[PDB]
Amino acid sequence: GSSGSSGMSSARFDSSDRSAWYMGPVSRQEAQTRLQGQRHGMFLVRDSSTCPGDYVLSVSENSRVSHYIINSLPNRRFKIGDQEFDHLPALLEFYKIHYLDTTTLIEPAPR
Repeated sequence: GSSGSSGMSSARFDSSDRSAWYMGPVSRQEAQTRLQGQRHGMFLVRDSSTCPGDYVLSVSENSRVSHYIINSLPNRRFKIGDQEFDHLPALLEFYKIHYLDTTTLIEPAPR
């Protein structure tokens, strides 16, 4: 049971839930089709390819997929662009209110 709920918060997703946002096994070609045309706000984090270890936060905005690369800091931290946080699930929660470029993080793409 306990299926369904309401609230006055556009952003309603678990940041500490990789199985909710982390797509791990996902390539750009895919991630794109998942955030291509999708409602503005959709996002997801998959294993980066260009660089080993790094990640890529694919977001949906401007009728495109805003790929927000997440640099891997040596201090066990992540640096997304020109900002830094405690970890992956520590930056997405801080963006739930802040607008990256023209929008904010609403909810992670569907499985």
